[PDB]
Amino acid sequence: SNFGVDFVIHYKVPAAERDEAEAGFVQLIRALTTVGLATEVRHGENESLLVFVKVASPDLFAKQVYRARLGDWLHGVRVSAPHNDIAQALQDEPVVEAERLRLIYLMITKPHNEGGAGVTPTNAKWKHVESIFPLHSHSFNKEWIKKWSSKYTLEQTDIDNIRDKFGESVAFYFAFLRSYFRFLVIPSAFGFGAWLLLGQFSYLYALLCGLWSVVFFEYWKKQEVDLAVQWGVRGVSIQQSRPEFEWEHEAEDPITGEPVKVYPPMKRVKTQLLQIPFALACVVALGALIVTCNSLEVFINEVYSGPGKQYLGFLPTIFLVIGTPTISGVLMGAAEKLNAMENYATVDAHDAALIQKQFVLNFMTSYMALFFTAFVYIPFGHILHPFLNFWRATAQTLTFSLPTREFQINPARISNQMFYFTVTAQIVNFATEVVVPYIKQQAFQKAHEEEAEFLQRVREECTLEEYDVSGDYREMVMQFGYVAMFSVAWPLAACCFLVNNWVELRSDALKIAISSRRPIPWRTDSIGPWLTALSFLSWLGSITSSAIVYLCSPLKAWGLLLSILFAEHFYLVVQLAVRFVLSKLSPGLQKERKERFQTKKRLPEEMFWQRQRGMQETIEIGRRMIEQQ
Amino acid sequence: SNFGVDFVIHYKVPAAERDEAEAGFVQLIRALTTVGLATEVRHGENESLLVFVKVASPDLFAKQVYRARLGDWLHGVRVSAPHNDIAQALQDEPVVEAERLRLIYLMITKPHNEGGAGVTPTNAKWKHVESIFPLHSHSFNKEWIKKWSSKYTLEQTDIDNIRDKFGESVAFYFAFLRSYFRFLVIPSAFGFGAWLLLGQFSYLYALLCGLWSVVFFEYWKKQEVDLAVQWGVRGVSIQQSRPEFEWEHEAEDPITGEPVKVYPPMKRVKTQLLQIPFALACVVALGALIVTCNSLEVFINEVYSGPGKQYLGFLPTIFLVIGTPTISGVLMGAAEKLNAMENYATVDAHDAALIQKQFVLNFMTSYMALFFTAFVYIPFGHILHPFLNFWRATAQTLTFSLPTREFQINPARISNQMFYFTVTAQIVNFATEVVVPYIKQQAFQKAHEEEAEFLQRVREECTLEEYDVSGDYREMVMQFGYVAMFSVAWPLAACCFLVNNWVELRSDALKIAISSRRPIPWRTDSIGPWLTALSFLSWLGSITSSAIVYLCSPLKAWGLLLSILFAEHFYLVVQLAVRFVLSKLSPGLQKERKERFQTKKRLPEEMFWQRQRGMQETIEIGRRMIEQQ
Ligand SMILES: [Ca+2]
Ligand SMILES: [Ca+2]
Ligand SMILES: [Ca+2]
Ligand SMILES: [Ca+2]
Repeated sequence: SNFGVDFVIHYKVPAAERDEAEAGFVQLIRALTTVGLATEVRHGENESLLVFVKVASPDLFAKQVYRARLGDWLHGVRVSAPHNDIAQALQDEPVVEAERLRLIYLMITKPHNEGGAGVTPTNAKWKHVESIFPLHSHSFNKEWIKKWSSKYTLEQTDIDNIRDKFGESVAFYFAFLRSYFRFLVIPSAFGFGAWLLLGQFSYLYALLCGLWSVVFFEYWKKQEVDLAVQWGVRGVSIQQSRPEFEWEHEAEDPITGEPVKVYPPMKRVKTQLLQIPFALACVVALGALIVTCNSLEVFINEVYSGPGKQYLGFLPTIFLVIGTPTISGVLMGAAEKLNAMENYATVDAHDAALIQKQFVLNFMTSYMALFFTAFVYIPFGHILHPFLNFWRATAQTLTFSLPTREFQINPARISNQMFYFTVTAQIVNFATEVVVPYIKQQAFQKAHEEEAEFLQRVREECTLEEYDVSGDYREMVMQFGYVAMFSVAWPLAACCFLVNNWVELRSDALKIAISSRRPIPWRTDSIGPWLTALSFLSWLGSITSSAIVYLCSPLKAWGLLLSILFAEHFYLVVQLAVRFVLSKLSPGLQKERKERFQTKKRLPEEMFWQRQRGMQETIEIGRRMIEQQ
Repeated sequence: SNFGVDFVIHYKVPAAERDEAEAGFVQLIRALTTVGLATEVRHGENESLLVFVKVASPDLFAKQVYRARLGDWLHGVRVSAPHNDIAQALQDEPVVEAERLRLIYLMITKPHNEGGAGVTPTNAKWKHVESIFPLHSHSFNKEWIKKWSSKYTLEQTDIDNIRDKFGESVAFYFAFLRSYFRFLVIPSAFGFGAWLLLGQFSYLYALLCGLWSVVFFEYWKKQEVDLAVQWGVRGVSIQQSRPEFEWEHEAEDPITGEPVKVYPPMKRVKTQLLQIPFALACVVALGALIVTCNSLEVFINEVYSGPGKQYLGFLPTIFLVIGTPTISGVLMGAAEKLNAMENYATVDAHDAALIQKQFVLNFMTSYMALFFTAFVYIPFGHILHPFLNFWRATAQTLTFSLPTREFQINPARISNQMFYFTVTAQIVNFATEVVVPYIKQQAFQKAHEEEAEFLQRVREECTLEEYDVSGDYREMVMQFGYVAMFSVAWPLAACCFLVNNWVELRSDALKIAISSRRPIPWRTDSIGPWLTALSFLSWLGSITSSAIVYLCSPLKAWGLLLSILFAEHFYLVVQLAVRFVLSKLSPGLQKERKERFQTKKRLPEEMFWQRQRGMQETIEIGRRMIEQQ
């Protein structure tokens, strides 16, 4: 059990600049004391100095919590008006752990004018402060793992508990994974049905796959809106600006009427418009390598008859493994250099821009081999003839002293590639994610009274790295892209993916439990830029499915064009119909509208009109007029 | 000048059922007296009985106006909170004429439980009440016409005055017409440039026309939102239900917490799903006639050599004129019968459904001849061979006693048709709209003291019909469809349209001034279903332009398919970019958010933490720890 410790600061001290390190330590202690948090100090690993900080006075902390809740309600991020006095607001809803931890973290690091102290390491006057991290709970982790590992389905209460404990981002990711796993069932069902009844490359399968993709996307959007409203986060616009921000001037904010720094959006749009040449450059760089190694593989495997073919067959795999990391790193460095000068105000926008910049690289790294195999190899077996000859010539130049074989296309290559990507890639990915990092950490670790165990545990936790949710989102997005794009060439893929997803729904949890330290609980409204990635992947799959089903079934061009047209237009019509049907039917919006309603409700001219100046006289004159007529 | 009269009721009395008519008259007088409005009675045309009604007590009317304003603010249709007491709300903003007239009309006709009396003629117990209409003002009409006829451009003040006087629907229509006229300038500019420099059937012209169409649509949507917020109408949801409504049960409204009748939306969607067979049936019915008369015209004009060709050349025009009205009437009756059982709650939804049902008929009536000429005649001159032979055979059967000529396609047919539709159709439409109805009314008209002139004027106004804004909207939509669809075949069209639009911007006003009586001032939020019509017309034109430019320039199919693909994808990309750019940049939303913001703001555990219980001691022990290290 934790010893009442709220936050821990590492504060590594190098051997050199000892006076500067001591000055930083005393300044940090002074700042934390003047903020109003109780602090201690203990030993580090070998040169650091671990310190523990916690809240001292519960009453002032409760007052600050109430003020933060009032501000959040005032800014419009929640729909429940708090009580006027602090007598039941903290009793009707207890202060959850995540909210208290987030408030403490915001107190620790913020500008001195409004917050407590700018203890952020990126200030350039606060160095040697390596990281600030909270502490894990062993009993809760064990109970959560045991409960989750022995249940066939997960109700909303588990996701609510995850939101209460670990914040909103992890809960959103787990809810998205649960929804994806639940919606992946129908894919598997009718894919297995088609594989049993029909054959390979079926048009109906592609059409129904597009329909399922659009239906799932719309339903997930609606459920995401509902969940965002339920948890009381909406447009979380209120975040503080990044320290590295450049502004031309300061004006008056039209909403709050406060002086804020203003940067025109036209300059930002003009800077953003330059992304296209970067995309083209990375596209060319990745293609010129992937195609080359793939062609080398086709040469080595297909057209060759010399001994020792098995030994030489591993050349392109190690070539890719050695080569693609450095190209990816150079391109990522260029993308970071580009994004640094974009002048993004909020940190979340900066992270979204970085994710969008990386997405193209991950997309091609995942799909270029399949695209080359399915669009260049199977339909046209003669376009690759000179490239092969090229390689053959080099073989002669390599030999300096060779038999060959007539080239014939093998239709089973795509099935083997899809089977590999569906089974072996998933198995290797799970092994790398779970087993090896724990073994590495344990091997690295192997090589006062009543508190030595706690100190050892906190040191071990400080040794570990920080957990990130971007990787899991990227993996799930790539899996969905595979399903939406290339499932028409091997219908049994989805079923296998389903099984993997189930294991992931627990495996990722284990990754949080033991192999990483608890992240800082942040608040987010949506999953982020992944919605656009999902939409683009679905749209591109809607075309690629029909292109593959026509080009891999003398291949008239007009037939392929007509198939692409029909598939795309059917996808658009289905999307419109699904959107209309869903819009015709959300408790969250109704609740917000009702709350707003309740809040609002809580607060010849004169003589003409004199002739018949009565009731009986008018009726009498009307009767006389009727009788005269 | 009006004699203080607010509203006029006709109350025609037939010769038969005199006792029933008298009973209705006395009941109506009693109801209007018990509501609280001063009423008179005068002579009619020959058997009717005109009555005048006005508000009696200004104080109670002002109180009702304030209550209505408070209710409107409470329901969320306006963003300005009224004053607590009636001392400056009626002084800061004077009660406009349109609002007072609308409130009086709502008082006159409404259910007796909440309103004054159900004087609506569609109640089946209130007959012989032909119509309730307000009175025009001659001085204001003359001044408005004189001011508008002598200004090159119109500022927002004129539209604001129109909104103040004639309500919101007419003001919205005039604002839309002004925006369309202003945005039609660039069309004319580069169309004239292309006609001077390039030749006919240019691809760049079609691409830029699509770009202009999407840009104009997005800008109009933004301006419409801004104008709707400015005038204090938003989601005008608050309208009373139609008397002819069928409900399964009554439940609690989630918003206002009041008992309202509930009809499930799934049944309505299922009923709406049957529209497709009706559309197909009307499509076939219109095509089977238009194609037949067009083919007869081609026979008579092209392949014939007998005398008296000019006399026989007018056969298909009179054939269309005689034939299409009855088909249109039958189809409209069927559509009305279908829409009556749709069970639409609000009257505006019913009108929108009727407009959407009619739109297909007007669309094909306008565009079928051009489609047949541009897609069947010019590219393939041999598909029409047997149809011609068919007609020729009948000629023999007609002769019962003939020379012919070899059939050759004339490329100038499309230019002549477009020139006709651009010049002669507009001239004839303007003449029919303006000149003939006034002459007909004057010819029909030709064949107590100090008030005879007013009685004659009111009788003449009662003679006229009711003004409707649907026709002008339909005409403008069809004009925009022509511009977006078939301008690539004759670039000089847009310029001519521009001139016509200018005249219309005054001509329609004249139509309101003299040829029609003032409509009941209603409130609307948007133009209605015309947004979907504009979007569909633009999307279809984006394809039709490229199809025409490729098929009318040995016509390989793959080239046409590729052209269609490229044009549609370019249109989609341009639409996405324009939407993003516009969203990156609206004062109305900012004002509403600021108003909402202001409204919201108006309201080993114990001993571990004891070892260093201070500030100086912590620093001293930290220094000792550092020294020991
Ligand atoms: Ca995995
Ligand atoms: Ca994962
Ligand atoms: Ca006209
Ligand atoms: Ca008009």
